[PDB]
Amino acid sequence: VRRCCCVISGGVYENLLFFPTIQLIKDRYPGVQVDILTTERGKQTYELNKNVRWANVYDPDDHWPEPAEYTDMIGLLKGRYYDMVLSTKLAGLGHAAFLFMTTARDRVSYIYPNVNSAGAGLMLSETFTAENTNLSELGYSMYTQMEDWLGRPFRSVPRTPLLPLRVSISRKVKEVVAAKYRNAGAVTGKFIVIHGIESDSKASMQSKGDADSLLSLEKWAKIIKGVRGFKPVFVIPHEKERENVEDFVGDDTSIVFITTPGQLAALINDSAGVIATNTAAIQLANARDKPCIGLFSSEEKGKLFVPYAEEKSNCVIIASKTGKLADIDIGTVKNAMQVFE
Amino acid sequence: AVMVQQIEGMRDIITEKHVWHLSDKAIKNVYMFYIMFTCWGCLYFGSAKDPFYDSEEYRGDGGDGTGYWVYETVCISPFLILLGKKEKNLEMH
Amino acid sequence: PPAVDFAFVHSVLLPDGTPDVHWRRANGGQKLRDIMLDSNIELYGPYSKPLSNCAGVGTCATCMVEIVNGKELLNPRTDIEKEKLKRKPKNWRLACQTNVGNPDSTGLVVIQQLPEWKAHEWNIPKNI
Amino acid sequence: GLSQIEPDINEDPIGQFETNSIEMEDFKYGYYDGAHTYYEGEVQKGTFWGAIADDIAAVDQTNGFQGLISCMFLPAIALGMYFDAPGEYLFIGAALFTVVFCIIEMDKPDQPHNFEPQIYKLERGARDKLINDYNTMSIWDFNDKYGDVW
Ligand code: FES
Repeated sequence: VRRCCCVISGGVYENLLFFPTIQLIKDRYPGVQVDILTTERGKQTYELNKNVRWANVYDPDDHWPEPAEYTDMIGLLKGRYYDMVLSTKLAGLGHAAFLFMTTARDRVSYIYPNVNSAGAGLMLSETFTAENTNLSELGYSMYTQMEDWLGRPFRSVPRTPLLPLRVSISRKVKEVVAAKYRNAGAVTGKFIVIHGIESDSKASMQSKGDADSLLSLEKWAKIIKGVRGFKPVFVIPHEKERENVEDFVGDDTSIVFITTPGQLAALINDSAGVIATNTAAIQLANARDKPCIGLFSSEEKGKLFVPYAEEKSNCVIIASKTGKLADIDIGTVKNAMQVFE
Repeated sequence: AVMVQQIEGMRDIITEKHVWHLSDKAIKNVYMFYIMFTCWGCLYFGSAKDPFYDSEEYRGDGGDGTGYWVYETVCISPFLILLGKKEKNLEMH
Repeated sequence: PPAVDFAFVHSVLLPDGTPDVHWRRANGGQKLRDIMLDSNIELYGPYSKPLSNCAGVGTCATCMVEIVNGKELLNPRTDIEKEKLKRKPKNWRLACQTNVGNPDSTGLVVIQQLPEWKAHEWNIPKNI
Repeated sequence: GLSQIEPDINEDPIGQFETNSIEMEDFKYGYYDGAHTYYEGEVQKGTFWGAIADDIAAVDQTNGFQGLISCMFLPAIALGMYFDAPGEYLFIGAALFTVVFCIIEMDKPDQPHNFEPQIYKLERGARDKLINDYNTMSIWDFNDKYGDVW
């Protein structure tokens, strides 16, 4: 192939965990101008790839788009003259016709388990029947079928990971996030991000399969009071939480407003510690070898969204014994003191 | 021109009724003068210091004069920073 | 008897420069407007004239009173107090929409009347 | 505008219909709307001719001759009627004025805002189309960054 589309979906998290797949594609073939037809909140993540070209905004999980927009994007994918598609939109017929209408040599897609994929094989080169209908619920991998097809053994080794999730930040986002946390009470070396706050916003980068992923503030106040301050900078998804956070943990605590995942990764790269709950902050921390702890609502979701915790030797994964994200708030403090210094 | 009209209700009316018209030739002449004014302005104000489409605000960022230069620019400068990022990763970040 | 202890700090300071506390006794919780009117303390201010206020329903933002030490026995903001005032320090409630509880009630709510036209800020200790 | 980073999506799409203005709670009347600004005392002179000719001089690329003919053109057509009725002379003279203006508008200055957007890199003063007839500089291919510094 020479040009490769990607019709992925989900938002911030699911677009982030596709970076191993795109690096796999660019490792399989020498030169691939990769394009992404994703949803808004997903294009922003594609500042952090250094392997992509266009990254347009479509929201393929709309199912009922404007025919002007639908035909515009169909003709766009046609006029870019792709050779592979690799949807992972998780739909069969209807969307299979949307991939077929694109002049593509190798239409690759995911498929509903239900009857909704009645005729997807008539248009696709690969089937990839899936699980749970909510693929992000599958966890961090989410693409093992797409990966174990991409670069199957035909001449050489697959090499499906390349040191998973090598995100990369630019210097301008680094400078503006540095000015952000310096306008806060933080120094570039000794500070710690948070990125877990009770909110109602899509900028917290949670998931499509996790509901009780974001932790409360009074429980977060007890967590952060249990630990001596290494200047924890708070990462709110919206300014309305700022006056809430100052009302809960105190006026002295410094809050940084980050909604762009590129700005978030620029914050991670300068941070020396991460106390994230199940958001994209955990994976951006595991990228660039930063020390996380990674709270979770269950050991199942913790193993699913962090299977490689035994490979970085810093992300001491934490969960809750019961559900509903009611964790201990005691031993997490102990191994936080262990790992952050 | 002057007419007295009787009406039962209110009063008498002293209508005047100056029926006139600009005329066929004068209408052509005002078309002529306005087209000549359009010529004069199209040339002169065309030769004026258009302050917006001269500076580094329009002509700097893109500034071709299209309406897609904004969108293709903010679709290209992501690609340019991504290419520079790949060049940075080519030489060990 | 079950007596709720109001204070009703006036907005105008005395010529001494110290606030004046009046300590109205009125029993039970029905409505803070009806309590401040039955017990005869200045609630409205210049809106105390007859038709200069809505007289209890909540359509005007006139009987607003800053209440501190009052997280104990109140009704929550009834979405008229949350809407008819929108950008306030959140200690300010409308007396005729709020309610200090039920007859069997004791407490020490201190309610600075006329928060508009005041000189002091009250420096409430930060919550949580 | 530029937006080197990707901008932040607004979580509050304010409304399909109501405007994007601030509410009256935060509106400082008088100063914003100009209803209580303009205290006379900071104003300046230039009574209607020291500020018209100033504005004409502010926006003008007309030289001595081109410009004089521009000032005398519309008075010539205005006196094409109410003084005489030449006819085709007016249109022939107007075409002559247009053509001589366009020949004059092949200006000796080239004013690099005239050129393509791809030209704006740096150092574009060393580029001199102003004097160099038959430039012969293959930089308008616009597919590779040639070093035109010579
Ligand atoms: S009197 Fe109108 S709000 Fe209470």
